[PDB]
Amino acid sequence: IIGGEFTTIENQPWFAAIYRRHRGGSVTYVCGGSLISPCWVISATHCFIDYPKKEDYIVYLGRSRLNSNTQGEMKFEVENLILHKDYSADTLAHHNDIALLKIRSKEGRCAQPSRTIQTISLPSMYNDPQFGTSCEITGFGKENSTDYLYPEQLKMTVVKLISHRECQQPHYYGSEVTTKMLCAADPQWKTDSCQGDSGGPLVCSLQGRMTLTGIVSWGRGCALKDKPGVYTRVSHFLPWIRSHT
Ligand SMILES: N=C(N)NC(=O)c1nc(Cl)c(N)nc1N
Repeated sequence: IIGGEFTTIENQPWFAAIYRRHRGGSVTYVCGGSLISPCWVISATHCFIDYPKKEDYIVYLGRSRLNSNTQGEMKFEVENLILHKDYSADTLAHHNDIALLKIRSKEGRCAQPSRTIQTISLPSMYNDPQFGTSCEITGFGKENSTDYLYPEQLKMTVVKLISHRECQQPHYYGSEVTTKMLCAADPQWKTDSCQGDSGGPLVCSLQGRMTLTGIVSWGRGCALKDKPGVYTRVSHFLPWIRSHT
């Protein structure tokens, strides 16, 4: 997250930190995710497409820091890694960038709700917030394009939803963005999601209710003028989400 502020997991209880195990014992951060139900985490397919091995992933819930433990956090293995069949990636754009991760603890149990661990509501069929609506994003992603390391503390920022028409302009993304995607950015181009924030949530207060409106998917650079963040439109994937869960 470029700009924005440091926050704690208590403020983003549905946030899931996904790591990959390596040979030797070195674990590295992969992407963000969201707890949609006690046993299910939703993320982006591009995060796992190159290494589809469920055994190599570790999902953390209730975690505020990247490389240190947080009181009340819970560790989970991945029981089932469901990637979208029609996933494809063009020059910039990622299509059908959505993934489901069925989680289970060592004891075979799912997530147990607490002050630092909660689920987020999915949207209604084709019912998104009107454009111009403010939404928040969270992640352990880069703070600047020039950084090679990720921030140690979780961050968040607020961005505004941009209409499909505006995002399809020539100077923006043109015909690369589709109706299955959502654009969002800071009107002043100061804050934005970046590398590392992928798979994380785009949360919008819809009709007095926190709703998972999008999943961080792609963008040209980070916080660049006329280059909004692009998110997977959760409302258009409800049939797919329900059929696999
Ligand atoms: N402007 C944005 N919102 N950009 C990104 O979200 C993003 N950028 C880069 Cl450079 C990347 N590797 N992954 C991303 N998800």
